[PDB]
Amino acid sequence: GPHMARWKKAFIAVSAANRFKKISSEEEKRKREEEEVSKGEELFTGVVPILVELDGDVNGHKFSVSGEGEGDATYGKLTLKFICTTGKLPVPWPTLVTTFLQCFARYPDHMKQHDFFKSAMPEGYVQERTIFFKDDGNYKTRAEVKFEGDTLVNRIELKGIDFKEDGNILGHKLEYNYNSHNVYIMADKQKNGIKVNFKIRHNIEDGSVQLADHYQQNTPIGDGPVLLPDNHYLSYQSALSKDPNEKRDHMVLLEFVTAAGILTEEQIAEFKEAFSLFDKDGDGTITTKELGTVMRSLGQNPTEAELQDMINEVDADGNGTIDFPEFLTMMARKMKDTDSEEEIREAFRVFDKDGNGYISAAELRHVMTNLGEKLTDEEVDEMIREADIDGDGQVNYEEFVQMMTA
Ligand SMILES: [Ca+2]
Ligand SMILES: [Ca+2]
Ligand SMILES: [Ca+2]
Ligand SMILES: [Ca+2]
Repeated sequence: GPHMARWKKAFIAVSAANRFKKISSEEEKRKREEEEVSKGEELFTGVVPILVELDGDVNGHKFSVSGEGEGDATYGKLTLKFICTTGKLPVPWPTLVTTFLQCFARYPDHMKQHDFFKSAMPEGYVQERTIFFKDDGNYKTRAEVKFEGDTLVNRIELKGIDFKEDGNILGHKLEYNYNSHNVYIMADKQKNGIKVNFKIRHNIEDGSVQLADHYQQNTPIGDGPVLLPDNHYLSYQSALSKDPNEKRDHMVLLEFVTAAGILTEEQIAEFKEAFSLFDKDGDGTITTKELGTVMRSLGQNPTEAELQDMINEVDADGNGTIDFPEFLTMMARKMKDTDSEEEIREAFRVFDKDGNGYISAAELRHVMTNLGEKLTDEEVDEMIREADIDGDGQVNYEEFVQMMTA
């Protein structure tokens, strides 16, 4: 009847007290994450030296490539030189361009919250691809991109299979050039990373085009937080050239890369019932003294500075006290340390004064009195008798859970 209203008012007040106790740590965690996802981009404000190492095996042709150069994310510019250290490449240099550093993309200011790549640094990320050459074979690559000292290093393994002996790749029919492409990026929340896809068009000497379908996943190497982007794309342009002083099989690569492409009315009255237990003098604001009274009435004993720390997190407008909108906000906040259960379990422990697993009538009477929820002895007995299913005259946790989620 009127009895779950009395349980609910007490439960919300206790929950609000538990949220006051927890709010400073929640806010620290949130600010710490924002600070941590923002540090990686600071590593890219100037020119960054780059090393690249690849070991490859295409149709049983094994080879290795070494690259060096530098990247400048302020301009979205990469300049690299690659040398085949095992002789001549068994595949055309242009088929390896995508495999040979997306942390150097220029992200415009209003998009900087969508730059996964830099946010993963310096610990770095793994980049995995399958590249399907239409009517031909496929590459599978795995790359670790990370800082080693002040140098950004890209270490790559590549495996190619099913290529045709006389196709465009093993027959070396690709022109030594490159076209512009858009690289489409979306968040992969399950893996704390991104999923990427694009199609490369390689010019063939006879005027046709060889398509190369790219599928890509990037996952952070470290355990820290990363930026998970909204859907967007990177605009890529690439130019291939040769070093006229260079005898070994090699490629000079220039890339330019820029990102683009981006309650209940009764609940309010319930909350107001809980708010009045804090606002002892009914003036509509909770002071540190009132909050301290509530905390002590619930078995805590915070210092004046702890109380101030608590009010400071919730005092959104800064007048030094807490009003109902500010109280409302705190209760609407979704916490990163709760399921449905944990709020209920924390509240049950306040009611169960001695922590023996059962709320007795004497305990309920005592906490109600301490909170100032004005109830007679008979009304407390009614609340117990209503929640009590097994008839022991006390409320265990399971009985409490049933009542609160009813
Ligand atoms: Ca007050
Ligand atoms: Ca205020
Ligand atoms: Ca007890
Ligand atoms: Ca019982």
